[PDB]
Amino acid sequence: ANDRITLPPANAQRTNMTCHFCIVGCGYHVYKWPELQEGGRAPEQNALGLDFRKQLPPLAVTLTPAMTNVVTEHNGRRYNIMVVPDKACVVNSGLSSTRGGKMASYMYTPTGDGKQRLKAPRLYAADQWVDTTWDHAMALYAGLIKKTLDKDGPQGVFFSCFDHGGAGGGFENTWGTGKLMFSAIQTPMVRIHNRPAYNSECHATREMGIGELNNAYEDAQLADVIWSIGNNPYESQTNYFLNHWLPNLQGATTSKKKERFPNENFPQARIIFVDPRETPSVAIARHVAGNDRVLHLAIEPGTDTALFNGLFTYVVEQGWIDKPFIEAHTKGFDDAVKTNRLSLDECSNITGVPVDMLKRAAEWSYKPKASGQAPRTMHAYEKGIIWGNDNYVIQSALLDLVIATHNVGRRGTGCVRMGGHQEGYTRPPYPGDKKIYIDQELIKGKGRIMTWWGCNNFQTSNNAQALREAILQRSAIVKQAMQKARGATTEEMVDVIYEATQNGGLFVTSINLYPTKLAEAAHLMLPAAHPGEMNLTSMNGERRIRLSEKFMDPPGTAMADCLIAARIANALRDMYQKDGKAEMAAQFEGFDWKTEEDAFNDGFRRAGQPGAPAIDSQGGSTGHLVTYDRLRKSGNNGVQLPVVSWDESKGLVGTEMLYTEGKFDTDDGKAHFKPAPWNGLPATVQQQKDKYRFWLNNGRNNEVWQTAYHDQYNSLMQERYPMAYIEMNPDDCKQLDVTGGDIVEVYNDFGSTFAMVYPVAEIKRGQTFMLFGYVNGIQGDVTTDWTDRNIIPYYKGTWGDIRKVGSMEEFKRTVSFKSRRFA
Amino acid sequence: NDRITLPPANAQRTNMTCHFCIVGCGYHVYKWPELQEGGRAPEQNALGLDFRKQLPPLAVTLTPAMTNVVTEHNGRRYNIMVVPDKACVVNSGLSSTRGGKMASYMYTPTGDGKQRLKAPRLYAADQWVDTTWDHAMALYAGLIKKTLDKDGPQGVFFSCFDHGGAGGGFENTWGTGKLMFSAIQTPMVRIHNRPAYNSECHATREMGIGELNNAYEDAQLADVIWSIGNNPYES
Amino acid sequence: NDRITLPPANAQRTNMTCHFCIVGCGYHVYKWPELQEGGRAPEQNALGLDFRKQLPPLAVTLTPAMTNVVTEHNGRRYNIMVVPDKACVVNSGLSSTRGGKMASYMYTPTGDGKQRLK
Amino acid sequence: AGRTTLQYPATQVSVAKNLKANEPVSFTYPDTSSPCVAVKLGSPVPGGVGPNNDIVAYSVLCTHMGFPTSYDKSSKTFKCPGHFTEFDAEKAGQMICGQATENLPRVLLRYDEASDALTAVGVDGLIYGRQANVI
Amino acid sequence: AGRTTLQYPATQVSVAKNLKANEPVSFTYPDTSSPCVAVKLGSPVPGGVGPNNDIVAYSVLCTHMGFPTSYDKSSKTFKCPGHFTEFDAEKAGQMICGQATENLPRVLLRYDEASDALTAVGVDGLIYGRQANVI
Amino acid sequence: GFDWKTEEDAFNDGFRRAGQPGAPAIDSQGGSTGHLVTYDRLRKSGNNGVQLPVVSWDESKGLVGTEMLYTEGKFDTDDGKAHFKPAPWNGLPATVQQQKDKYRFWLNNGRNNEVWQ
Ligand SMILES: Nc1nc2c(c(=O)[nH]1)N[C@H]1C(S)=C(S)[C@@H](COP(=O)(O)OP(=O)(O)OC[C@H]3O[C@@H](n4cnc5c(=O)[nH]c(N)nc54)[C@H](O)[C@@H]3O)O[C@H]1N2
Ligand SMILES: Nc1nc2c(c(=O)[nH]1)N[C@H]1C(S)=C(S)[C@@H](COP(=O)(O)OP(=O)(O)OC[C@H]3O[C@@H](n4cnc5c(=O)[nH]c(N)nc54)[C@H](O)[C@@H]3O)O[C@H]1N2
Ligand SMILES: Nc1nc2c(c(=O)[nH]1)N[C@H]1C(S)=C(S)[C@@H](COP(=O)(O)OP(=O)(O)OC[C@H]3O[C@@H](n4cnc5c(=O)[nH]c(N)nc54)[C@H](O)[C@@H]3O)O[C@H]1N2
Ligand code: F3S
Ligand code: F3S
Ligand code: F3S
Ligand code: FES
Ligand code: FES
Ligand SMILES: [Mo+4]
Ligand code: NA
Repeated sequence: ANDRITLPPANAQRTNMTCHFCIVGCGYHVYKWPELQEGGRAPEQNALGLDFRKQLPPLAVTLTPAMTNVVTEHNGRRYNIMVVPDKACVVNSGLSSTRGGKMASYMYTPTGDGKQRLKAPRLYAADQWVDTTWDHAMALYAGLIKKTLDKDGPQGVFFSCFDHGGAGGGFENTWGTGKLMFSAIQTPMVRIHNRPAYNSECHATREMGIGELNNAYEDAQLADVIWSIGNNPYESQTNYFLNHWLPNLQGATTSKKKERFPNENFPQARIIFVDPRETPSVAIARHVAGNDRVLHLAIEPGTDTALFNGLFTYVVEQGWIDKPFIEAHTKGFDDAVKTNRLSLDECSNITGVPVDMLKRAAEWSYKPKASGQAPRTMHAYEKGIIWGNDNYVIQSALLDLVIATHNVGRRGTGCVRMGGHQEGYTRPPYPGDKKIYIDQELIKGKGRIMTWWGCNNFQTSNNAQALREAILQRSAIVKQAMQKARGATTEEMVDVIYEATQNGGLFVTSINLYPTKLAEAAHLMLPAAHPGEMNLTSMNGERRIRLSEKFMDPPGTAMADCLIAARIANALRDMYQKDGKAEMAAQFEGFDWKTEEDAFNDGFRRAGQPGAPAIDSQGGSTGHLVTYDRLRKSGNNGVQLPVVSWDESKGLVGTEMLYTEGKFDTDDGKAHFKPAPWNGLPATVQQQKDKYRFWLNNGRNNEVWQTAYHDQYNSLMQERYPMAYIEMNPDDCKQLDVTGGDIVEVYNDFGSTFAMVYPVAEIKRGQTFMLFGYVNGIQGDVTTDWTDRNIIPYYKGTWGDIRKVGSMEEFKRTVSFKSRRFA
Repeated sequence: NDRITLPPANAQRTNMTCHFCIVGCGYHVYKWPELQEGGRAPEQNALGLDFRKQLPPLAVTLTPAMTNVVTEHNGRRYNIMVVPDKACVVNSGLSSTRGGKMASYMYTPTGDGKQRLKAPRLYAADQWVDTTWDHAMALYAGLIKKTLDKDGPQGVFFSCFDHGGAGGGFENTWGTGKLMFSAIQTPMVRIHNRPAYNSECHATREMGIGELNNAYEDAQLADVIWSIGNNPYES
Repeated sequence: NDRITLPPANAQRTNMTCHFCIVGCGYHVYKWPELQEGGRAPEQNALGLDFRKQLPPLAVTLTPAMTNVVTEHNGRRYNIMVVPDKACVVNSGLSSTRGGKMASYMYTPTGDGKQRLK
Repeated sequence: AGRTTLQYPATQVSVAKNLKANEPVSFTYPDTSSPCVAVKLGSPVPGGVGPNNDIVAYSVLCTHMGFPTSYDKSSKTFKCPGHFTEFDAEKAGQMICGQATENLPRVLLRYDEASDALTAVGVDGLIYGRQANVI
Repeated sequence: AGRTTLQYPATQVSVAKNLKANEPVSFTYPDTSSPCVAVKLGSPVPGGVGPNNDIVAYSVLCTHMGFPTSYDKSSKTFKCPGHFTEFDAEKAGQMICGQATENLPRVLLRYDEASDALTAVGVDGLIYGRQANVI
Repeated sequence: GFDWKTEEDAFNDGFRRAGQPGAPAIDSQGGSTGHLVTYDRLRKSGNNGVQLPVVSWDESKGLVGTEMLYTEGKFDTDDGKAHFKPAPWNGLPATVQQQKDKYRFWLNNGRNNEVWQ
């Protein structure tokens, strides 16, 4: 049915759903109704309240076939679903991105895009994939972990697990997994989904006293200037950019600035991008605001620290700083002035940005307005610097600038992460005292068992080729050992596998929605459930916690990850009880959980309460005031964390902006400046740059979500992006005799991978941009092993050569190579 | 008393011609919530004037008579400031004593405008009372209708403004004139300042010279000015 | 609006019986120059009340309606405050809505008494 | 100084959509000794805020002699147990009957559509037992 | 009628030979509230009609939130001013970049060699802001 | 013809219709170019407005009007010429003269600077 849609009946069930994907956390409604009912076209005869008796005007709805589906429940009954944006949600005001817009299509149905969802335990029984029971899966998995604990201790048990929010994260799930890994198993051999150790993206800003989500989305409406540093927000944080940033650039929020601040000038809002690449976000900002209100600081790759040290030096020398703020609320300023000193000429030589542009950015951002107040300058950053040239140092440099200019704690300011996933962290403390580079450990032959949980590092590790090589080989040893068994009990098989891991083998488990490329190495795969198949809580980039309501059943025996963790814990407890080991059994207590809500009560709602163990929670110690029922009453607007108060008549009252009284998260309540040395690129990256021609920039496409775990099954997505693409300069293209839809090898000392050629006029000569994380042509093969002091990778820092494989005529027939930069 | 609330930098600013005399001096009306105020620094108030120190002569025209607090239909209170426009060609920032009082003569419940008519008033034989607009129209239209039906238009009399400014102007003279002349069609109409429907300027118009035939700039270019039957410093 | 000028400690105080009904409640009239005021500390104002912190119920009857600025025959301007006497046996510090407005209904050129026959 | 205005704090009350029709919310403004109520009336009134222009807020201290008044949900009034003054929540604190000489003071709320927030930003009228609203 | 198809009208657009390369023709289909464009691209494309297999036609309403898109002759694309979605006229309405979850709907044209007529006879995809293409 | 919701409607109906096609007879100080004036155009003009009659309008120029009347010698009469008139001196009117004959003082009258009307 291409040319019509079944309307939701007026009385259709409606539940709340936060978007599964990106940080912004847009609010949606899920309409659910029996397959053989429909709404009428009259606005009072359908659930949308829209008049389908005549054409709707623009902006009246977001509604396509991709936003509809028919689900088949565990009882065999069929129900229409419609997943559409909430017009009254403050986050998105009825906007839907292309990614969230596909939620309905990516819900589980037996015939649709979710048809290959994991529905039962899968086992690679030496030489073939077969189903197995949950009890056999637990006996084998628990069995191995138990054997490893008994013989090697926790250091033999490895995880890479999500720490994020939204789908495949959230407060229930991070608690469940963390409780299992850290309180029960007590393994330190744990990495995170996007980085190869147990660390933070935001060590420097946190240690300086500024948590990275310190403002409201409303702040982007109130700003004079917005910086977007290492950040492509139209593509990566769409509806924050569309619903909040653009209205400011258009002048729609001016009256609200003036109402808040009667005696302050508000010029036209301007936007500054720090990005080596001219992105869609740069183009669209120019289209909306005019070229005169956009500054693209097209820095040389890796030179962000030089940029910020030059701007900091200049604003200090001009006196464009808040000296009363510095004096009352900060420590270390005078030291930072000395350590970070860099002239605009030196800054220009390093960055490649002309001195006029450096001065202009400072004049827009820091020079007092005519009324006497500093500009309200919101500094927004993401992975261009988080995966940049020395994560810790860039944040040090940037924060120094922000603190000196009092661009934290004022409305219309903030130095924030734009975010990736939603947030939803509640976990015990990490049980080690050392940073551990998990990938390197695995590649060196450590560990008996490795579990990928809600992540796929074959596609997303730095130095991903070294990783896959090692894991495939180690998996093979286990497969070969399993093959000699005939008629073995589970316990005998556990011994067979364990022995294989003493000869270089590794048992691999994946806990997932889908097989993924991890199926090339995995011995065991367990089915998980996503939001709508379960209740799930999470918060967005302004700390707004929402409940995503269950409205349908998972596929087969798929389970919420927190309940998978409880399953594992209880299997281990039972084995220890059976083995007469009361002390070891006791470590696996506390997982008597029947629904996801129990994990919410056990984690988020216990943080900082009397008799609670140490819990690190984004909800803080007032987490207990949030209940599922209270979130339901709040709607898609939720509450900004931390919660300050609750009663029946008021609801949840929370916190708009952090640090508005100048009390920071440090020992003394002051924000702390840090030294930020410029040391160039890391030697390992510089070596690549010296040997090879092209900078291999990498990151997001608007349409593609992450490792394309859903998108790989979507015929539209596959027709548009059948292969990972690499944006190349047209002149570079002519020199390599390539054009749109040719395939190239991209390669260096670290790896070899493949991409389709995407000529892009806005790409600079000797620079490229490749889609990351993809199912066909994995970008990460060419990223280096280099990390900063806290084991944060410089994913955006690598160089390689490009060789033509040949012309893919089919790509040329079916794929658009036209410009993605709107003008 | 002895102080003034300054308009905030971002205060609302509208244009207002003086209510009163022919000169039509230009003013600005600053409007802002009662609980906000401007700062003394010139860039922190709407006037752009430096109230951190004494102002020189000619820098401003500003007294308490040029300020008020109005109460709107929503019950919310707003400071107003009614002051001459410096860049208006007519007056170049001058305010007469009459126009200078405009803020004071805006309607407020407790001020000089306190006895403004706020509803229809009816003298019901032996006492003043309020009445509704519908009752007022039923009585007034009713009478006019009865008079038209029995006496024709010649039973219905008016004396009405024909002038501009407050209590006149193009919208108002059209409205009244269309009513009196096109609809009711009564000739029994006089003007505010004279007891027939006539002109002050019959002779000069019939001689071919309408009476407002120059610019104020012409008073700047003249060798000689005659002021005939005219007290122009006062009028 | 949102504030009141306190009577100075040394403010003149006269006796006034309510203008209106039979009960004849007792009031005090505080009179002082317009450009002077009392302090919030209880010993620095004529009421003897502590305006450095919220007052409890029954501590006072005082609103802007109970205050005025009169212009005397000499042209000089004086704050007045017309408030019930706490020690009068008739009313024990009570003011009705009618007596409570006496300050407002004193003659001033711009106030409620503006149309007084002169 | 210069300044002719009191320095009112900006105090978050709640988001508008949390308020139920005719179910009063308690808060303090402009300090913890000044009890206030905000109520969604359920029907627009002059100067009401929020999506249905119907949220109003008051000081609950009687402007006669300062007893905390109580919101009656059935009449939408504030009633004083001292000398039986009653104020209309739907007429900006107009005194229905009583001994006060001042309307119940209104707490001025900003309503922000973007956040759904209600912030107390000022007071119209003088709170009982105070020389100025801001101590 | 247990009919499974919509009742599309047959609407004459023009004769093919009146179309100039890359010069869009505007028309309404399947009713006057549905703006459409037909363009001769100048070079054959999959499913193009006419003598050079190069004439294509589309609904111009953005499948995101319904703003009329504009045909850009330099790129042969349709660009939406609302949230910057852009469709390829040479790849059957493929979204190049944007927030839509559906390609630009194609107006299906019959081309009659006998008459040189181009007739709109159907739509492939769902037109913005409609329960069905035929209201 | 009084379907008016705001004062602007009266402006559109009167001033802006003078001398337009299908208009009834209207005597306006704006003349027949009054339609070029709109509230939004006057707003853009500021307190300077425009001297009537308006001669031209466009978005780039604004309202352009008329400084002085009769600068080319064309007057508002049948022939375009200014017309002299006889002006006899007849003394005061007998009604006024009778007052002057009976009573002492000439009772001149008019304006005070401070008092409006
Ligand atoms: N070169 C390069 N590499 C990068 C980056 C870069 O910029 N450059 N970016 C890094 C970044 S910022 C990111 S976040 C990472 C991401 O790397 P990963 O975390 O490996 O990638 P995702 O696609 O987020 O993985 C989510 C996985 O969990 C599954 N899943 C989805 N929902 C659920 C659920 O409810 N439960 C379970 N158990 N599984 C679920 C999906 O099918 C999928 O396999 O990649 C990093 N890698
Ligand atoms: N459409 C879509 N949106 C997503 C995702 C997705 O997969 N698809 N993933 C989500 C996740 S988990 C994340 S982490 C975010 C990421 O959101 P962003 O980090 O905004 O996206 P990226 O494309 O990784 O990189 C941002 C920019 O970094 C620039 N960059 C590269 N090297 C440097 C450098 O040395 N310095 C500077 N200053 N900039 C540099 C690149 O040119 C690029 O435009 O997006 C989230 N949103
Ligand atoms: N302050 C103020 N200004 C006003 C007004 C107002 O009320 N107050 N009203 C406005 C209006 S509506 C008008 S019409 C104008 C009035 O403006 P004017 O006409 O300027 O004012 P008047 O005071 O009526 O009279 C002008 C002069 O006529 C003189 N006069 C008396 N009899 C004769 C005579 O026989 N011949 C001659 N040649 N002169 C004689 C008087 O002495 C007097 O000074 O003022 C306007 N401006
Ligand atoms: S629809 Fe989804 S992908 Fe982000 S922009 Fe909104 S949370
Ligand atoms: S201020 Fe008014 S009274 Fe005449 S002189 Fe100017 S128009
Ligand atoms: S009116 Fe009567 S009750 Fe008292 S205050 Fe006045 S004597
Ligand atoms: S204290 Fe309230 S009516 Fe007297
Ligand atoms: S309405 Fe067309 S891109 Fe959103
Ligand atoms: Mo990420
Ligand atoms: Na086998």
